[PDB]
Amino acid sequence: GTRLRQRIDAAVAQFADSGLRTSVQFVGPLSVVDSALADQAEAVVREAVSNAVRHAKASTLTVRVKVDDDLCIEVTDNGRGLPDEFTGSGLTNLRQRAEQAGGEFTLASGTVLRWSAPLSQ
Ligand SMILES: [Zn+2]
Ligand SMILES: [Zn+2]
Repeated sequence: GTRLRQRIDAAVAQFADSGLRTSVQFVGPLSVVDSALADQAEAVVREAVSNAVRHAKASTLTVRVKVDDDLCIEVTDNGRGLPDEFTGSGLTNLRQRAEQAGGEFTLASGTVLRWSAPLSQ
């Protein structure tokens, strides 16, 4: 197997700033995701979490990985006041991986990062 769930947990544990509260949620049959897509999911979470910094107030960073019609990752950051957060080279990385996977990516503003890709049929 891909150990996708364990790898998402490890990515959050390694890269989440200790000043941020985190929540990690999984929904759906993670075991159906193939190796290439699991690698993308891990890299997306690593990149998104490593770019999250401390805000003036206490903040929460939520990571949701869902397998439904597709694979979709939603990283929500309720922190405010940092318009340059998430706008670095990591954004190029996330967009590049979405194109690599034939999927899509959205940055919306707290701030929500959504990365999705189709599952192979
Ligand atoms: Zn933040
Ligand atoms: Zn989905």
